[PDB]
Amino acid sequence: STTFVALYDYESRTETDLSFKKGERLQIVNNTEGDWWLAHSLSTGQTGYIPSNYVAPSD
Repeated sequence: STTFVALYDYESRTETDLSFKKGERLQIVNNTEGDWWLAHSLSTGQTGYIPSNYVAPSD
């Protein structure tokens, strides 16, 4: 998948991570490895790393 949906809320704690709400839909073009994936929110237009285990496919 390249589009995902958040299963839980996440509040950012640093400079590089993205805040999002449950049900928020995210574009994630590179999601092969790592605990953190670069995500672009299709709602807010905000972009940042998100925890790989907080999302499910949505495309």
